[PDB]
Formats: sequence, C-alpha cells, structure tokens
Amino acid sequence: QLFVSPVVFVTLGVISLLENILVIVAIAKNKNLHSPMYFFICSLAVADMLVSVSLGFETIVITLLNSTDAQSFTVNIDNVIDSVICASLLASICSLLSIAVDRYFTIFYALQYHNIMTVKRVGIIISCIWAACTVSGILFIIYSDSSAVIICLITMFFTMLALMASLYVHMFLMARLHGIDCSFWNESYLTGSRDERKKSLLSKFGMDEGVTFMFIGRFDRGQKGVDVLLKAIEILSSKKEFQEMRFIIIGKGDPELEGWARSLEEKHGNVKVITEMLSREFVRELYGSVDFVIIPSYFEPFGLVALEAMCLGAIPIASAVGGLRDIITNETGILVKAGDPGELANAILKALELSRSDLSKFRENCKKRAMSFSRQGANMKGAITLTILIGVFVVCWAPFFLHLIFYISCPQNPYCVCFMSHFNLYLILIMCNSIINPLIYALRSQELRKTFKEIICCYEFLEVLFQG
Amino acid sequence: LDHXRWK
Ligand SMILES: [Ca+2]
Repeated sequence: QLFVSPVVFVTLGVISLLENILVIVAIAKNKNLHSPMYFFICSLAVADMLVSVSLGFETIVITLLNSTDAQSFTVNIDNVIDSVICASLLASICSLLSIAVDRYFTIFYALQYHNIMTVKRVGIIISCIWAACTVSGILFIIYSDSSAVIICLITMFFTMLALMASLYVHMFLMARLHGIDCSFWNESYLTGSRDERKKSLLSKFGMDEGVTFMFIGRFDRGQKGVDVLLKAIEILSSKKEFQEMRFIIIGKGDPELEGWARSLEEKHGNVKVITEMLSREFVRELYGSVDFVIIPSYFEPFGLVALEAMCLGAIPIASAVGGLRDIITNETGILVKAGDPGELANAILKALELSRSDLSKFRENCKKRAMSFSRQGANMKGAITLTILIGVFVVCWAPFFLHLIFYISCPQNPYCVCFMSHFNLYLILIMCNSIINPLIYALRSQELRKTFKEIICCYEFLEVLFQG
Repeated sequence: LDHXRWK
C-alpha cells in the first residue's frame, strides 16, 4: 500500500471542517441565500464535512491502535465511521441530484417550483434524503462484503458520470445550440413603437394593418411544418376572421411547398411569402414588428427558435414538441398538437381574439421568459455551477470507484492490485472533494463570497474579543 | 481495520 503520512488525512479533514462549517454558517446567517439550491448546497457541505471528519477521525483511531486489537470495540467504531462516510457519500449524490432537480425546474418551471419548494418542504426533502441515506449507509456497511452493495455504489457513481457527461454535452458542447444570444436578440436594435414597426413592415409588403403572423424556417414535409401552416391558412381562408389576419411566410426548400405558399400569396393578399434566406438582423426586426410567430415544427429539440422571437416581443404559436414545449408556457405563448392544421388554425383564431385586448404584458412575459434562458442569467449560471460540482465529485471519486470496480472484478489481477495499492491517494482525493466544493460555491456565488468576507472580518473581531 | 472500506 502507498504511504501518505496520517497527518495529511487529519490536516485535510481540519481544512475541510473549517471550510464547510463556514459554508453552512454563511447560508444560515444570510437570508439572501435562503433558497432551495443553497439549502441543497448546505446538505452537500454537511456530507462533504462528515466524509472528511470521519476519514480524519478514522486515521486518528488507526494511529492510536498502532501506538497501543481491543476486540470488537475497534470493529464497532470502524463500522460506525464507515457508515457515516457511506451515508454522507449517498447524501452527497442525493444533494447533487437535488441541485440537478432544482436547476432543471428553476430553468423551465421557475414560478411553479418556487411556490412548491418552501423552506418547510425543502427541509422535509433534505431530512428524508439524510434519513434514507443513513438507513441505506448503515445497511451498506452491514453487507459491505456483498457484491450487491458495491455494484449499487458503482451504479450510483456511473449515474453521476452519465449525469456529468449529459450536463457537459448540454452546457458546453451544445452551448450555442440552445443558448439565447442576448447581445444580438435585443429589443434595443428596434426603433419606435411596435405599432409603427408592424405598420411600416406591412406597408413594405403592400398590406393593411392587421394581426400579423410570421413563419421562419425551411420548406419541408415532416420537419419545420410549413405544410401544417399552409393547410391552416387554407382552413382560415373560408373564415371571416382571416381578413383581420396577416401572414408572412419566410424560407426555401421543397418547390412543391414553395409553389403552394406563392399560390396562396397571389390568391389572398394578406398572405406574403419571401422564398429567400433573410439576414438574422432583418428576422430580428420581423420578430419585433409581427404580433405572433408560428413555429409548427414536427421536431424542435431546442426552444431557441421561440426564444429568439420571444426576446423581441413576438408571441409564439408553436407545437408542443421538444424545446418549444419546455420554453413556451400559457403566459408566454400558445401550444398546439404537431401536424394538426385544424388545431393550429384555431390557435391563430385564438391569437386573433387575444390581440383585441392589450398584448403588452403577454410580450413582457415572453421577453422575461426568453431572458431567463441566457448563459449570463442566474438560472443557467447555476446549471454551470452544478456541472462544475458534479464534475469535481466525479473526478474526486473516480479513482476510488475504479478501485471498487477492480475490488469485485479483478482483485487477483496484478494491474488491478497495483492500482488498488494507491487507495490512500484515492481517499486523499475524496478529502479534496470536501475542500474544492467550498471554493466552487464562493467562486460561483457572489452573495456567499460577501457573507464569507463578513466572517473573516468578524473572526478578526472574535480573536480581538478573545484576548481582550 | 483500515482507512475507508474495500481497500
Ligand atoms: Ca474503515
């Protein structure tokens, strides 16, 4: 076994104890950090502290025995120490998963999650997490020799690894796929009122002032659903309500659908078709002029199409598919069944009736919703914090869990034995998870840094009052 | 008894 001085385990356990107490004290002392996310960061801080305190205390207990077997007493103390480490490891997984649940629901169902997750409900959930993890942790140490327990912990680590892989793929690799660009899609690029922007836009296409509906995307059968909209305009054609409606259809593709759109354009007059790929700057002006944006997509994994429109006040009429279903709410748009022209025609009729009242607040809801999905926003920055925290967990626990994989799969293999002999370094990396996490919380939370700065000033006064 | 478990 690879030697590391017992004092390293004790000192790292002290540094972790000092750091994580400061984290728990800061969240409790500051009412600004009294949100479910920081409460789940608090349970994670307890779990981190308890792991390093138990590993530090265990090292003190082992060194004491090497200095002085003491029968069952040492085995009983070992089982209790290992149960606290197991319980806290399960609780740390549960806490990170709870921050993952917190972030997913604050990103998509912000108002809904906030009303549900009260200080009482989050207090119950954390208590239930720790109650189930202490029960499971004790049971896991009883059947530590059993494969089922070791396989369960390895599966739980592989779940966290799969969570890290999917979060890194979303937050960093797919960053520019679903991330809204607030520097470009800004209402500051628009001049005048929406009434005059719509008036000028409709006058440019030789049309009267009416409820303007806009389509942007490829002309294809089974993807962006231009066919659904073209069928819906034909359904609306017979209705008297269609005369108060205006349609701007942009995109290229299928000559069959291009020719269909151009045929309805010359047939109705309130229908305008641009069979050209327009510049994002002009699409932005269209989003800020039109009343509604119709996204009748059969498939749209990223709500970016709706997000871009919502930024500039355009109320989206999209399909309840992928990202559109997630981004659009009752307050921020109208959702319809994909591939249903009859339901879309009714949604355009609903939108026409909706426009008779003041849509000013509806657009403000769209703007506020689209704004919360920006990378510079508190919701996305928290998801990046979550990816860093899970990333740090996975990296710090990976050698231990590979050691655990090796323990049950290849304990006889010299290549596994050589890796398994550096177990003390893997425990040191577990100590580091409890030291790196408080450094991340401070780095990612400006408010927690401020509260930490108040404790270093109060500790200077504590030591001053201690001597005098 | 040793440091951690499954060493
Ligand atoms: Ca032990």
